[PDB]
Amino acid sequence: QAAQSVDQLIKARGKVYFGVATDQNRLTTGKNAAIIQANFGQVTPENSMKWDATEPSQGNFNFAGADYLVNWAQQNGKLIRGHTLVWHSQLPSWVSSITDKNTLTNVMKNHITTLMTRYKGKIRAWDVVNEAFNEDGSLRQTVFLNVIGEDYIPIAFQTARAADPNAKLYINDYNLDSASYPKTQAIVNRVKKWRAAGVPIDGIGSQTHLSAGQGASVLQALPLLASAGTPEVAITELDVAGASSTDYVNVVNACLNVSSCVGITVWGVADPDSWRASTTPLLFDGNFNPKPAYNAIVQNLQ
Repeated sequence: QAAQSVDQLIKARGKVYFGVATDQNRLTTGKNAAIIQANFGQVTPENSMKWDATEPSQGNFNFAGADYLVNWAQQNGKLIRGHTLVWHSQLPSWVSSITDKNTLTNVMKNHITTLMTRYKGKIRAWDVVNEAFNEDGSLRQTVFLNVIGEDYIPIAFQTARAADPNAKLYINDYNLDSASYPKTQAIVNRVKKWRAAGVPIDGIGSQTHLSAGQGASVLQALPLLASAGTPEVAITELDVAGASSTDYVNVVNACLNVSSCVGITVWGVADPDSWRASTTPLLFDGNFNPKPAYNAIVQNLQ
């Protein structure tokens, strides 16, 4: 654990949390648990709440990993973001073989309702729809789009709102890091249109998987995301190739500058456990010691 908590420091600046992705396999090995206890205020399950983990066979739900994380977080005073309900990746083949609109709609609604009702009142925010946009800003042609149509997004959010009215409902995506990117403009426009039609979208999540030197762009992109008029925005899956302090401090300052930015989640604790470990992109090194970027964030927040 680092001595100074970035979560406590960001809360002193008026934000809700600084958190991390984790799961049972992390929490039960190494120094992960102690680091999360001391330094972070929020957890996102890295894998245990995805469709493949939770409903591997239709109607045959598996909550073992998800329950472990929720209970651990509650015991340890950490906020939870649920991740993720509707996504084309980590989707079992029984779902993607369905070609009937009514069948898939009911499957999707049942998946949403079952997961959200189990944890009702315990989960601050859910990523309801993940990675719904192509890079040109059109909607990604996933099984949900192809079989249900564009209404799948409204249906997913309406169903989620009914299941747990206390949760903040997010749409989450990546490559929203530059204000001039086609995808960034498109998500803003479509979220404005959906909200004007009554769809309950409370948040835009920006994954923020950055390359070295790209942090500066977030200073301009995040205010543009906030212009869509959702109550919240968040940085949901931050990591930065090379872990330069300059990039990490820029992302934190972007969130500080945008009132509706509630917090930041970094996508893991220690470099070797990252999905792109070879780029050493996280705040703790392979020996579980804080990196200079951690200390730079602390100093920026003080």
